[PDB]
Amino acid sequence: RAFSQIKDAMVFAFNLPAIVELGTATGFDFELIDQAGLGHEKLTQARNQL
Amino acid sequence: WGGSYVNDFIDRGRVKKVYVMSEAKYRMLPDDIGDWYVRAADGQMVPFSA
Repeated sequence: RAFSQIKDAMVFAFNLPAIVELGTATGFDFELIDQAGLGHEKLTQARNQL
Repeated sequence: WGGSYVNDFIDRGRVKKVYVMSEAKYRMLPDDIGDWYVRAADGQMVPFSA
């Protein structure tokens, strides 16, 4: 919190998980693939869509 | 008469090979080795049969 109230400088703080080197949060990890032609851009528009 | 691959261009985001070589029609029988000259140090174009 005390680090919110800071200039253009996102400054977070957080406690590391149990097993540093392991499967973190119950979250997900998704990966959007370029699967053809489509350049950076197209993927970006794609990414941004979703 | 034997291909040579200079280096790598890029095809829709997939690095690919690049090769210099003779159009088929100028490499098919021994009498074509008659077409290639080669610039000397005097700039005079000299031909193999030489």
